[PDB]
Amino acid sequence: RKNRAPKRTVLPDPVFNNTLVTRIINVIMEDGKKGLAQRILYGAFDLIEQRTKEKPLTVFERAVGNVMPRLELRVRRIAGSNYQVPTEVPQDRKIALALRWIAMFARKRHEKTMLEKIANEIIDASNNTGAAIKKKDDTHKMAEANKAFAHMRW
Amino acid sequence: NVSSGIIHVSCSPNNTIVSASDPGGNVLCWASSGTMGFKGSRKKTPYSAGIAADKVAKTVKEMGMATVKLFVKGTGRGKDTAIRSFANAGLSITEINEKTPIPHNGCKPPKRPR
Amino acid sequence: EVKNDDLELALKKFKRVSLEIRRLAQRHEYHLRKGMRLREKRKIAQKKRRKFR
RNA sequence: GGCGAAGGCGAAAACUUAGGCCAUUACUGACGCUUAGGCUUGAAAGUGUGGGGAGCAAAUAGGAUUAGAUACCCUAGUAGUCCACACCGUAAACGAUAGAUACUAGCUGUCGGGGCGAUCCCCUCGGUAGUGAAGUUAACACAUUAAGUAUCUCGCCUGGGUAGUACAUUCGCAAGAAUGAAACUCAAACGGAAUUGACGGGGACCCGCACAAGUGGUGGAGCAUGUUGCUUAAUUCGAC
Repeated sequence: RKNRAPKRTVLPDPVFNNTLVTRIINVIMEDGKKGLAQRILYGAFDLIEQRTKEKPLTVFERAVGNVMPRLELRVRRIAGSNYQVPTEVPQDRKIALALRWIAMFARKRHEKTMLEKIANEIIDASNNTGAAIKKKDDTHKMAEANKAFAHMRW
Repeated sequence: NVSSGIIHVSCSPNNTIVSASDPGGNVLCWASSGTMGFKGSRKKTPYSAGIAADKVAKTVKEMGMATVKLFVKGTGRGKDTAIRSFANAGLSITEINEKTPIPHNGCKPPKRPR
Repeated sequence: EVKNDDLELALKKFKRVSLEIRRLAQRHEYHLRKGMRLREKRKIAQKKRRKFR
C-alpha cells in the first residue's frame, strides 16, 4: 500500500491549441518520436479538412464526446468464477479511456497507410459506427446489467 | 377498479415476492424476481426486490388503486428497497404493518448448516 | 406492528421494529441444543450489560 | 435471578405432596457427623408391549465439490424424538473442588425473612456473585460459599504403553454394566503450569512495481550464449 501521487501538467499544443490533441499525440506515440507521430496526426487532420469539408476541431470534439464511457467495469473477486462490479469513472479517466480506445482501434484496420486509417477511425467515431462506439456500447452494456452488484459494492 | 386494498411483500432469504390484493383478501396481481429476466442465485439482491415492487406498483397504477396497506413478511435484506421503490413510484401509501410468521417456541426448526 | 401517520417518521421507527423481529426470528430457523440455548441467552444478556447499562 | 440432594424444573387451573429461611419467655434432654454392605433417585442414547406420528432427523437413495467423498452442502427419507407399564444405571452426571463443625481483613452488588417505614435507602439473620490482604499454591490461581488455620469419618491414587483389555464373578432378553489384572516393552508419557520465539487458510495497524492503472517485454520462428541429459578419449572443475 501507498499514498496518493501527484499528476503532471500537459502543455497545450501551440499550433491547434488543444490539450486533447496533445494526449492523442502522446498516446499514438511509439519509439519516443514526436516528429513522426506529429506528421501522422497533422496529415490526418489535413485529410479531414480535404474530404468531408469541416473544421477538424468540431469532428474531434464530436468523436471524443461520443466515445467517452459512462461507466467502468473493475474486477473485484470473491471466489471462483469471479463476478464484476460496475463503477463510476471520473471525467479525466473518461477522456483517457476514450482517446486510448480511439488510438488503439485506429492502429488496427485496412487502408494500409496510418494517415488514412486513423482518419477513417476518427471519421467513423464522429459518425457513430461500430469501430469504437460499438466497443463503448458493449462495455456500457456490461454495466447496469450487474447493477445489483453495483448498488451493494465497495 | 378498487380504490383501497392491501399489497403484500414476502422477503425470503433466497427470493422475493410481491402480490397485490383486494381488501377482501383475494389477490389481484403479483410479480417476483423469477417472473423477470434474471434468475438463479442472482435474484436474492435488494435491486431485484426494488424492481419487483416497481413493476407491480406500475401495473397497479393502471389498475386504478389508491391508499393501500402494506404487509412486509419474511427475513432478508430486500425488504427495504421494495419500500423505497413503492414510495418513489408515486403511490398513496398510508399505513405500514409487519406480518412476519413469528412462531412461539413450538415446532423444531431445521438443523444448523456447518 | 401497525403505526404510520404521513410519510417517514413512522418508517424511521419501522427500522427498530424490524431489527428486533429479525433478531428474535433468527434463533427459530436453526436448531441447537437447549444447553446452547441457555448459554447464548446468557451471553446476549452480558452484551446488554456492557453497553445499555 | 429462584428452587431442588444430584439429574433437572418456565403457557393456565384444580387435588395430593416435599424441603428450605427468620423470631421463639415452649418442649424432649446429646437423641449429633460420617458411612463398608444395603436401599432409593439418576441427562440423553437404547430395548420389550400397546398407541401416536405435525416438525425434525441416525441408517438409506439421489443431485453437487473434490483425483477419490461412503463427509461437510442440497432434495427425499425409516427407526427414533411423543404417551402408558418395565428394563438398561452410563456422561466433561463439572465448582474437573466428599460430607460435618469452630475461627480468620475489608469493599461492591443482588435475592428472601425481620424490625423501622411512601420507594430509594438504616441495619439484623440467611442464600446466591465480583473485587480483594495476611495465609496457601509449582504457577495459574483460592481466599469467609477456601484450594487458609484444625479435627472426625468415608471413598480413592502409587510411572506410561499394554488397559479399563483378558479370565472368573454378580446383574440384565439384549447391547453392556460392576469389579478387574498379568505376560511383554520404554525411560520417559496425547504429564501440569509458566517463559521466549516460530506459525495460524486469528485478529489490529503499517510499507514495497506487491496487487490495482498503463507502457514494453518472455512462452509462438531463426540465431548467439549458459545450463540439464546423452555421447565419446576427455567433452577439466565449480555454481543448482
